[PDB]
Amino acid sequence: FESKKPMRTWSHLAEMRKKPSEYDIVSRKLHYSTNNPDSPWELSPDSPMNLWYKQYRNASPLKHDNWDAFTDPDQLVYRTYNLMQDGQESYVQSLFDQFNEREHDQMVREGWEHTMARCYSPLRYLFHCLQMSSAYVQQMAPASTISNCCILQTADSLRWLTHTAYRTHELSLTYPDAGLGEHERELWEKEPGWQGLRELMEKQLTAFDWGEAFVSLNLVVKPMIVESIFKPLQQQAWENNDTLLPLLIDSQLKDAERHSRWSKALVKHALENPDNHAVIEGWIEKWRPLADRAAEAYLSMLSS
Amino acid sequence: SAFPVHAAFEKDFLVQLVVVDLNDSMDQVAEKVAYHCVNRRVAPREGVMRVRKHRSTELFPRDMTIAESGLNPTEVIDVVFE
Amino acid sequence: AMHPRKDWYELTRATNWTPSYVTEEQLFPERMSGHMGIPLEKWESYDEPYKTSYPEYVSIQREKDAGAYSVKAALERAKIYENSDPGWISTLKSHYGAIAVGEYAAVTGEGRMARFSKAPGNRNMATFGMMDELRHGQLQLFFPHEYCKKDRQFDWAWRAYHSNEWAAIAAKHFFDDIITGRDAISVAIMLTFSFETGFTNMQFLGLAADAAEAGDYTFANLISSIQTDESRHAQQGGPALQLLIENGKREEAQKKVDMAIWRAWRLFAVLTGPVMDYYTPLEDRSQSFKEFMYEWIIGQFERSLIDLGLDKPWYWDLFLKDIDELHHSYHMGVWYWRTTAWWNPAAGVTPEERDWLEEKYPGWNKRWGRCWDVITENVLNDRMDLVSPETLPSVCNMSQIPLVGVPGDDWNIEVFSLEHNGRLYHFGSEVDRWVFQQDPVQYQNHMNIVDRFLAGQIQPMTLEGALKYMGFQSIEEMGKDAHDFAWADKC
Ligand SMILES: [Ca+2]
Ligand SMILES: [Ca+2]
Ligand SMILES: [Ca+2]
Ligand SMILES: [Ca+2]
Ligand SMILES: [Ca+2]
Ligand SMILES: [Ca+2]
Ligand SMILES: [Fe+3]
Ligand SMILES: [Fe+3]
Repeated sequence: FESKKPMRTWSHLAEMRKKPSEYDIVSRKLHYSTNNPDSPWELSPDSPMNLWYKQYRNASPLKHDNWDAFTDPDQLVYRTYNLMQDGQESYVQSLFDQFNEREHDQMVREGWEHTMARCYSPLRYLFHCLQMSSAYVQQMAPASTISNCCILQTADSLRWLTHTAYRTHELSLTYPDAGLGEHERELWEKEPGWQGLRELMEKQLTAFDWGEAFVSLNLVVKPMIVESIFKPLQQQAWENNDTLLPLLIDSQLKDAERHSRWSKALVKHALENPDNHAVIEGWIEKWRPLADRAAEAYLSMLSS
Repeated sequence: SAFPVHAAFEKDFLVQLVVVDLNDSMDQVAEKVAYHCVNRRVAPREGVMRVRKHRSTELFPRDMTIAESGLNPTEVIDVVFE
Repeated sequence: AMHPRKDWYELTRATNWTPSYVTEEQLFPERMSGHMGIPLEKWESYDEPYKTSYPEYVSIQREKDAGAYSVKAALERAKIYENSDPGWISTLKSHYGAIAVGEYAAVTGEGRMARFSKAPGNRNMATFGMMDELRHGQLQLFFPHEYCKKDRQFDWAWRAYHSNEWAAIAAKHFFDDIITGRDAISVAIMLTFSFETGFTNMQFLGLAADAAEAGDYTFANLISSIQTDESRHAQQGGPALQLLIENGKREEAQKKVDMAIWRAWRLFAVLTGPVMDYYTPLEDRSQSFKEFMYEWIIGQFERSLIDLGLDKPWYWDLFLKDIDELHHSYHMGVWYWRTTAWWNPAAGVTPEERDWLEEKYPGWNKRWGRCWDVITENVLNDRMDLVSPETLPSVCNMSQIPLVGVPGDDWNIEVFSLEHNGRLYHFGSEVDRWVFQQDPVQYQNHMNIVDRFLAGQIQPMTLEGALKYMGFQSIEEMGKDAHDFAWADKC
């Protein structure tokens, strides 16, 4: 052993950086579970969870020698995420407050409360499935910088669930005979317009390979939700003098575009290995028809 | 004929790895263990050191070798005074 | 106007449905969910007491971070590294190394529940738990980071979990067992109920008070702020236990609580026991470690277990006994093998300190004092060769900590061994062996650091070989006596 001077930063960053960013200090190279290939966790190598991670993370056909090098293009940390989201969510809470004062819900067009009951309030199920799914990608991903993006996405998913919960209750107050806050489970389980979505999510939530889970959730399901759920709902709201719902959705859309942005950065990173192009393509090809069927059954219910 | 044992010396606070020889007498074993304990964290004593299986009532004869003892590598022994 | 939380909050966790395109078991596989065959319908009864909503969360947590970082910024010139008692600096190094990346690992136990729990309220609270543990891991990396420039030992705030250093293996084997390596309901019971509610909540409170006593207000405020997050997600294990107990699984619930409390205790005794009784300077000692356990830990476990319809663990008498003895030996193990620690252990054996130990633990001088007698004499006569080891301690195959006992006049030491599938395993207690036997596939092929040493994995097969294996990168990183043997002057 020799004498060495103190480093200005963590040993893993010190060669390349004199003063790394807050993001790097708190986010980089935290999954010690990728250090020992045959024993991810400090347990018997063939413990059940060790077998799970070896199968579904280490052995993924989606491969890179340096996942730990992925960087969130936004470089979000817990602190900066809450700065951002306290802003956005305070805006939404002010929207609810002010639109409630204006008696907005009474101003909507005849029948809109029935469209809301059928096509809007059961989204709490869909959004909860995204929440559960983002949690799964979090726990399986082979880098702390990837998992962190998923953490924040899981929270945004709960954010949208909570908006939907609040607005379902609030709306039911003006329209107490529409089934709002009592029939969403039935609709999710039984209404044909929801069955594409429910089948899609049930199947997605049981794709356990981390790579397949990422690509199906973030490259297929989530953009379909943007184009075929959020945007048409805005359009319908417009046509029915609901001016709150489009503003709410624009806030949720900012979240969805952030998820898109980090996901696209991960694909750019993955594609450093040319073998990944066909792997990612193949998962997209696999999931797209199911997502397109989901979107189609939803869009026609929305408009019926 | 390296033979690892885990040995607890009388009056010490731990068990330690000590590597003995397959043909060491118990006298030689006690000496190799005592080296990691006596004047390190156990005060020295005059008297003969004896070796037994951990927790056992019976002591191994002083001149028995570990080969003859029926001990297996990595088993636990105590080193104690008469 | 806004509608009060109580009016709409139920809709936030109205999120269970009956799967039909895959089966319930495919969606919630027992190996990841741990539902013990209890159907989705039943888990809807899950009743967590405390509510948190996303708008409230982001607003309060923004404020908490603003404060914590403002304090840090305001105190930048306090010269904590230079002016603190060495015992305090070693407290910090040990704390950050054992804890920071472990908090980050807790995100995973929380995520396991967020995805795999059959209880909808558990899934939402675990999402906030994922966020909370992210905060904690990030805070406890960002804060010690300023110290990297002062002392290479602070690198271990990041490095410890990436190492094979013995105490790091102990922490990972524990955390991997209760946090990252089991099904959702296990994590709820073992992490949130047994460890977070049972230990860390009160530990962090004590730590924050010690920090303030040590004059480190940045750290005091950091730890207080973190502790305020705990109840939000620590609350999850109690309701899961209630539901198991209601659904014919009391025996399984009790077993998991029993295992997790023991495992937590052994790690607590090595990491925190010594800090309280040996590192914290005498005059700043609020109480002893046993007093802490009696004031903050034991009665609390007893009452919450009674409250659930559970019983005291079968080993309760042993636990109470261990409180008098174990940490004194763990301290001696850490100090004598100090070169293997990433922090500088304080011996804590001035005569003044020995009197304190005697009144807190009658018979201390006739037990541990006997060993410390020999050690002190060696230091005073500059026989330093005799104050450093030339072998490895024998290590428990469960806790990953050395096999210890009571030394001196009342010499009693017991190893609980087990032959299993053709291998000889050694444990540091009856309870550790029992824990192994409750779930052998979790543990059976794991090799402790001494198993690795004997098997040829550590080269050369020597002290220096072991130190390189353990991830030390320079002379300065290896633990030394905290006060550079200045305590011997009082002897
Ligand atoms: Ca990583
Ligand atoms: Ca009207
Ligand atoms: Ca009615
Ligand atoms: Ca209602
Ligand atoms: Ca109902
Ligand atoms: Ca033989
Ligand atoms: Fe925490
Ligand atoms: Fe916690």
